[PDB]
Amino acid sequence: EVQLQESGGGLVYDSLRLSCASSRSIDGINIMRWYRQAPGKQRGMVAVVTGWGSTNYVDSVKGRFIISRDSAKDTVYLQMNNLKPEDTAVYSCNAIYRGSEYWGQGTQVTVS
Amino acid sequence: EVQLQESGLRLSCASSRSIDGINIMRWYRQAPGKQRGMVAVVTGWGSTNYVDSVKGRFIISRDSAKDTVYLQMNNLKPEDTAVYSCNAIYRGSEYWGQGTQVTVS
Amino acid sequence: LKVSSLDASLRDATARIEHLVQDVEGLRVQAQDIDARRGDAEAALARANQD
Amino acid sequence: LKVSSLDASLRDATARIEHLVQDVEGLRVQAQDIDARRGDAEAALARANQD
Amino acid sequence: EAKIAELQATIERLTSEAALAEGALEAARRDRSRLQM
Amino acid sequence: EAKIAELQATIERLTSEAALAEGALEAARRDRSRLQM
Amino acid sequence: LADSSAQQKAVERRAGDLNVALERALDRIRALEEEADGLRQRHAGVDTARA
Amino acid sequence: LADSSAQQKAVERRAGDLNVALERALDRIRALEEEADGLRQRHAGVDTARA
Repeated sequence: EVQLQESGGGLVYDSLRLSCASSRSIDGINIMRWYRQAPGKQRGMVAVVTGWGSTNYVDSVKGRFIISRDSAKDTVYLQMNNLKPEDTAVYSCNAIYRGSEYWGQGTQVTVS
Repeated sequence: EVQLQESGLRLSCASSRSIDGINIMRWYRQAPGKQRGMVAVVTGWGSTNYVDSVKGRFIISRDSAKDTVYLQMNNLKPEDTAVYSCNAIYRGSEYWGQGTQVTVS
Repeated sequence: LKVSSLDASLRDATARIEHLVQDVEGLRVQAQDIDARRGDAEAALARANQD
Repeated sequence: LKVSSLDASLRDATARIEHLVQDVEGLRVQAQDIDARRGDAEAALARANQD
Repeated sequence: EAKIAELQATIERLTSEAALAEGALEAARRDRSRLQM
Repeated sequence: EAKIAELQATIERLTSEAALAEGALEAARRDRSRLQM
Repeated sequence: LADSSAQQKAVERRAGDLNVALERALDRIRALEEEADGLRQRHAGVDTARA
Repeated sequence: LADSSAQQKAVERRAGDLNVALERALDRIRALEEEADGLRQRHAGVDTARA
């Protein structure tokens, strides 16, 4: 099964970066999307990338994030910008490959 | 440019053209005093699924010939009473018809 | 939990058992089909040699 | 107690499936050998027909 | 053909996941909209 | 080619409504988690 | 011709094996879909009960 | 030979195709078994907290 390693982290008093790389089938995933996982409460998606470049987002973060592929490391680029610090949450990135759904390990980030 | 005219314990719609040249289409349920809600999904494959409320309840079927899709009401408890409208998706577009209603019991 | 999981696993194992038993019997039958072909081939080689 | 018994039966069944896996792989090889001889015999038929 | 098969499998995945979301969250509307208004 | 383009577009839209639905329903989660807690 | 028809035999055979195995795999996908539906039903009931 | 090599190539292609189909179907069986497992443990937990 495709393994997924992620990135990100830190703590500052507006911008930060988060990209997860798949273990195999580089460029072998149609829909990829990160979900937000806030404490206690359940999990929910934040942004999507199709297999080819278009990017719908969640209304909660329109314009606030840029999501973009990078076949160089199979690291779709979930970019955190102008963060409202309350929006912190463990972040796991998903992969829908060959009809099967593969989950990341989750990552938590906060600033301010 | 597609039109989805409705019909109809068994209800259907017809498209303007290109059935099975029409990719994903689904149906929606409008309970009164409530907002929109999806019902059941046929694909171009015939791959199919329902929503949890109507799971097991409703059954959906595609007729490739006469430009149509089918929903058949089953063992209905009045709670499903609502106005239904049949939907379709074509090269990234909505496609909504006029829809039709279902009653108590 | 572990009775449920072990139960599902043993249903898997049973199903694989009857499937593979069908496979074994089918390949036996197909082997006799090959054997009949071989017998016919040997008879044909015999008449070929005599001719 | 049910878990204990059913785990025992699962161990027995996995032993059986391993043995029958051995049997089916062996029969696959054996059918392969008969197939090679089928090829040889049909070729001999062909050459004899040519002669 | 491989590409169409892959993308179609993804279509079924999205359909099923979207159905699950719609169901759970229509249930959320029902339940807590009744508990509120 | 035509069919793969069409199916790609359907992926596009289904993803979009997935996003909108998940968003309005995260909003439902927030509001109703407050309104019961 | 001899070795080409031999390869025909071998490939045709293993193709038949692949076809029957894929038949099984689609059947088992169907079955696991059915049991996942059963778990969904029971687990919706014993979720409303919890609520 | 033309006919036979045509059949050789054709069955080789169809065998490769159904090999891909078996690979993907076996992957799908693995996915469904994992999903059914997850249903099993989570259903047990929910039905027990509800007790």
